[PDB]
Amino acid sequence: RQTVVAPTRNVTTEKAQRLQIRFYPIQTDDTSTGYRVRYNINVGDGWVL
Amino acid sequence: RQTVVAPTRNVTTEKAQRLQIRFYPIQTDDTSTGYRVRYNINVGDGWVL
Amino acid sequence: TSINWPGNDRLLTPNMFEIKRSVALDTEGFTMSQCDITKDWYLIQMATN
Amino acid sequence: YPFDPSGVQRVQLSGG
Repeated sequence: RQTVVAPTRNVTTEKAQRLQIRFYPIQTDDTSTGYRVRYNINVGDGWVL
Repeated sequence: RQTVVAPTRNVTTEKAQRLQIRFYPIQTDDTSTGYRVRYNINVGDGWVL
Repeated sequence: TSINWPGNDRLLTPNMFEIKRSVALDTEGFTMSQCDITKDWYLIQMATN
Repeated sequence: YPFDPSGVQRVQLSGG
């Protein structure tokens, strides 16, 4: 037997960071042929999307 | 004859840029007397409105 | 065969010079001066003249 | 950014 060992450092923050973020629309303009949606994807430093 | 020559340099971007932008309201808040509309004009750098 | 001359997302319909669109069918807008002429075509003609 | 001095078949160069 040999066991694969997790990196146990430099792979995850201790800081409270949301695992899954929902972006609800800023500004919509519902029309009768389409449905426009606009979001503000705010990716902070130290984040990666 | 004399021909006026266009500037042909440093006057227009080759960047794919929208010539005419439509802004649709973020908030409306309709009432019986008036009809408010709230916009959000985002003018990036290099854009002059 | 592929190089559209506006070709920079210039107009509200970048891929053609929409001279007129029927306002009765119109849903998104893009009609100008209280008739079926379009915003893009109105801008083009006014700018040229 | 890419500067394309090609008299045929440039790039779109959307940029921002």
